[PDB]
Amino acid sequence: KLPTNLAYERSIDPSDVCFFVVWPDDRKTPLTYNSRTLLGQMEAASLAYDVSGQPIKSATAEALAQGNPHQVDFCHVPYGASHIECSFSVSFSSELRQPYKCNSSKVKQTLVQLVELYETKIGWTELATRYLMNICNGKWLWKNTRKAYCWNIVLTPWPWNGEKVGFEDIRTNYTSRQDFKNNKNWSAIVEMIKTAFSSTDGLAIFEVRATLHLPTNAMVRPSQVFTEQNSRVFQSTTIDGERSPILGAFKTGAAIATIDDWYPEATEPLRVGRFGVHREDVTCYRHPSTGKDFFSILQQAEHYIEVLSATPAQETINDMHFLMANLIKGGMFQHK
Amino acid sequence: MKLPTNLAYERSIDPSDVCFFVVWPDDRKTPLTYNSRTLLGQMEAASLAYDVSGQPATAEALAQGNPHQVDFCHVPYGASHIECSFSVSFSSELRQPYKCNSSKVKQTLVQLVELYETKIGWTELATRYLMNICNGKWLWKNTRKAYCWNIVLTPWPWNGEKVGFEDIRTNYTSRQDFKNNKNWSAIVEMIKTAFSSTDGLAIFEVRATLHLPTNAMVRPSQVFTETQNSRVFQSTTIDGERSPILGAFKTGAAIATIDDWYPEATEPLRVGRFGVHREDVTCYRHPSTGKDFFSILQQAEHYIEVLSANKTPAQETINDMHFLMANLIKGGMFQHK
Amino acid sequence: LKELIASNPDDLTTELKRAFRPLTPHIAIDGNELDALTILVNLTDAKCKQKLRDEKWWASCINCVNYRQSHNPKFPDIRSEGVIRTQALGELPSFLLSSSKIPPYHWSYSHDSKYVNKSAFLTNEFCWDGEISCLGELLKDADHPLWNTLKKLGCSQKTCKAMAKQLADITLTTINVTLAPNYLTQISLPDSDTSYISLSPVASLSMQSHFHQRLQDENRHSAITRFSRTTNMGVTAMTCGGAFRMLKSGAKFSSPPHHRLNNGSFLVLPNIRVCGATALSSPVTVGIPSLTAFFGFVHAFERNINRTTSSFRVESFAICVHQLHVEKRGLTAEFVEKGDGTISAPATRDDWQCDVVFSLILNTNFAQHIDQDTLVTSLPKRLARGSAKIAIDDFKHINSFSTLETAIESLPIEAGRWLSLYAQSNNNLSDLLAAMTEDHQLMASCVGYHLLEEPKDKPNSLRGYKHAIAECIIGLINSITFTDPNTIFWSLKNYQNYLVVQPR
Repeated sequence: KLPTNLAYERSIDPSDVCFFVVWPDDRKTPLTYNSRTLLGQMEAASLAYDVSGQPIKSATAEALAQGNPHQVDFCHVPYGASHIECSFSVSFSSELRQPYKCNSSKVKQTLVQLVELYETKIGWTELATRYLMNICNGKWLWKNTRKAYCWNIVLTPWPWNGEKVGFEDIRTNYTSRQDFKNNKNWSAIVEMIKTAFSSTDGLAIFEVRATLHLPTNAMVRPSQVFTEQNSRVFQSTTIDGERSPILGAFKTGAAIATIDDWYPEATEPLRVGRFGVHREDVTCYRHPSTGKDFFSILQQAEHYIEVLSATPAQETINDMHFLMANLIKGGMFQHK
Repeated sequence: MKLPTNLAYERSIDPSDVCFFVVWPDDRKTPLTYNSRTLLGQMEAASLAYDVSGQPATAEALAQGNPHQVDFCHVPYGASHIECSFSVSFSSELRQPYKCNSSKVKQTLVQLVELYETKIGWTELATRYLMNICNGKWLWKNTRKAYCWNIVLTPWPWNGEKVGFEDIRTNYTSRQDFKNNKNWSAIVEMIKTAFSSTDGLAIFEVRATLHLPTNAMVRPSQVFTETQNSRVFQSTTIDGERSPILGAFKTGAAIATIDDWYPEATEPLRVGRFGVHREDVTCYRHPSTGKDFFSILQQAEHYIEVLSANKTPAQETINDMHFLMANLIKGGMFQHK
Repeated sequence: LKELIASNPDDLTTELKRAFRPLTPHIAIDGNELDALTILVNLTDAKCKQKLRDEKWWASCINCVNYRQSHNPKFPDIRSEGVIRTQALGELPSFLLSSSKIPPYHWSYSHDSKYVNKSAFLTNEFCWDGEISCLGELLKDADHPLWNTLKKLGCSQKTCKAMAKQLADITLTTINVTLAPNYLTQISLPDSDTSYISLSPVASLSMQSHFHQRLQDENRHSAITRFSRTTNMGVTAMTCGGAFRMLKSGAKFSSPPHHRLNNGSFLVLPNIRVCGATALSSPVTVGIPSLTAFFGFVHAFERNINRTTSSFRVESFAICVHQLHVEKRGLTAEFVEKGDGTISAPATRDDWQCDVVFSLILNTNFAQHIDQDTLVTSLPKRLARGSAKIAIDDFKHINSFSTLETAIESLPIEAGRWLSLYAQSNNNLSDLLAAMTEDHQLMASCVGYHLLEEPKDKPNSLRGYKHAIAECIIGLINSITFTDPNTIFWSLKNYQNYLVVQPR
């Protein structure tokens, strides 16, 4: 139980996204951006009201009508383009089977036996379906597919004997979970994610592109930097000697690892983690005063081993989905 | 038997850095760069929420993220593949002591190496050292999650071609796969002539092509130092850029990862005095088990006379022979204290 | 230098802790010693020790001059088992440096981790009116002033003062390092023509304080090197625990011209690449390696290749540094035994190292080449712990020309910086930092060894040779765009008190 040196490494490795404009010639140019300074009103609540109460005497009626300047990095689709194309790649590996560092060899065989029992009594179908439904519907295009006409996704898997896989008109056709399962090769690309997790040194690699038909001069929203002045600075790259915005490397990984809806109130999915952090609501679920954090489940592994060796789906199956989806991304579990 | 007050051997293999180049589809080579990057992680530690067994940490204090700063390296968009260049030189310094305070252990250990290489050839140690250069174990985790990789090498001294292994995940799985190409035999035998002869030499220059996915990540070696900069890379200055190198004592640990004769012997280990592992850390061949190096070196007086008779047991004596020889190739300072 | 008119900075009590341990000039007292020695007795075991000064007074604080020393064998490897309290023997030319140019008084205590609190009362400095030294030398007579706390503080009785007088009579001559067994760095060099000498370089905390203190203004030349960990190396490491700042160039590499134009026996060697070399060469400088490393490389090369032609006699060498990159990497040791039964890693040290690309042109006495089968297998693979090799598609440019000016257009590398030295008066550090910012591509390498002992002999040497003890020389290294071949072509000379690679 927490043997003072324990670590895993990730089993799903995504990459940067890249943006290209296509013209009606069908030639492809890298999307660019540029800074601009702009003029806003004094719309705070702190230059006018004090802390806790009565408004200031220094904020008069012609100090609130002054206007302050700011800089933003601005990016849009050029006039005369046809659509945007976005490309990246994912790589499902088999690194969850054994811990990467384990000081005491007593919990190591416990974790190996737990992963094998979970593999053999429950499928790999639920986790692989929940991961693959986020790649081929544009969850990784965070708030770009909102306010758009349509967007279409094309897959190139490895290893593969055949054709590229095509999802088209995703807002209209692919609304539910059944709408994937009646694609003609849904159940042929889940199986390779399954045998990627199942084998000792298995591997699967997907290469993904997607086209976005945004309207005229529409706005494109890439990821941003952690700056400790300029507000809204973008994360950039260099494609064909240019400067282009990316939309993330870790942000893409956070986009396909939001499958957690096994928590107590259980309304809408969230990012798999230790203590169940929600980002809109700035509280957390899964708190260590509810017995549902990852460490209170990791300290019950022998109870799970003996219950998987004879299972009803009330919370035990959900707690071990949570444990396995937290070993697919996992890191240090040391406590110094 | 007693080891002298000072005793040390110079090493017999010495490699270099593995410098990375990227190639473009008009066939031009440029060095590979990296950048720092700050990033917003979560409160994920266990000391943040626990103290010994109980909790100190409110539910909105676990939900406030924290910044880190990493280095980050990847394959640039629109490239063909990655080239990796490397050098290694097998020599003959495993037979002369570099420093000794006596004369008996001197003559004893030089006649041990001559009786060894007469009765048991250098074919096992050379075919173990060489197939860590011909499958790319000098690329930790870069070989994983790639489509295919290829190795070519130029030996020296040589007349003829460049020796070439292609598509190593597919068809060069095993020992016989290396053993039945065109010229495995000459490159094994020149390592054998390097070890056997006095003041000989055998050099190899190796370079690999690695065929990664789109914007794949590159994983070089990291620095050793005890504000928020985790994951620093070891770099060099190559023709106007600052590039990642993948080690200089690390690649030597790739080549010398041959130890397979220890009391349970699951996977090969890096050779050393005590049989140290670091992932799933413990030291089998512990020095109380009598199977470290400072016990085999004491039993070397017996091992002199057992290689005067005819039939070695081939299990418990030649494994000690291969282990003592591998540590003599590795290096010295055997000063017992 | 900080007298009683400004003895109170009124921040906190760090002034006494700073002024006790030597990295800085000292404070002067005349009769106000009761402010110090009522804390000093209560440092071990403020107006409390006045009935218990006489305990922990037998021999414990008195014995810590025997362990006090002038030169530190525990740098940077702490298991050394020595004491060295002997300055030097000889004098130098003025452009070189040693621990002889600066006053010997900053000596301290490096023996133990539990007896750190016992180095008081006999290791510090008072600086009454000049000739600043420690307390053990100026307290060997009968008539001595400032004895008010002997006639007044009646807890100190008169029964152990004469033992402190008679115990510290002669201690400036005792040297005892024992090489059987420890972790002592030991080296060999030809001092005479045939009779080699196995000398041993050590570190001076006095030179360490001199090179330490001035650079706090100049953080452009700051190289923080935290060491073993401050428990057992010595209190001189506890004084500046963490920083340990040292000298570096303060600028990266640049773009020169190798040549603007276009004896004999010039043997040409291009494109030597050295990975994993040694950048921390001196105790005080961080940058390019020693020149004795290049000398040892050349001497090992000729002592290889004189199997058949024992007339080879390289006798001189010119060095051309084509590329230099220096950075921090560290070094992982291999879990050696701590002594009883436990296997774990040794202490953690922090390390600077460098990738050096350079070409040599030797000036031998043999008339022609040797071989190309047996030129490459005659060259060593080692240069100041590094791995130093030549690419095997570049063996064609090894040859022996017969004049210098035809050797420069046969190097297919083309960026210069040939190495000479700066032979002007630089007898401190301040006339080095006032000598660097004009071109600031300038280096301060290791130039030689100023000896200490005679030499003499004692058993466990390298190869029966004679073991002297020495220290380093911190001369300056400059560069040449390049024409007279005697401002280049270094050579080793012996002057019976030091060893310096000189350009003939």
